[PDB]
Amino acid sequence: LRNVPPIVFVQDKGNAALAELDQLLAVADFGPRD
RNA sequence: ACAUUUAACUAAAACCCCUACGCAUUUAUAUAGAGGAGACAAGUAAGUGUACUGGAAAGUGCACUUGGACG
Ligand SMILES: [Mg+2]
Repeated sequence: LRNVPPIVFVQDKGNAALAELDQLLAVADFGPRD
């Protein structure tokens, strides 16, 4: 790019949610045959 | 181009040429029209030179400059 504005690095907190939900769903108990 | 005759017992008389200039030269005066400047009035950073496209508005190509940015 000819002109790039100043770069700001911002943490993303929308990924930890899905990671932790998958972690919980991988060991959670579900209904009989459901 | 044109031109020294008369006179002279004191001494004087006579003396008279032809051509420049225009359909040239020099500027200026006015007018057919055309075009200017001034006044009034109302993301691609920025430039220089050059070139092409476009009716314009502008865009793009090549080189150059910082009179920009880069914590
Ligand atoms: Mg130079």
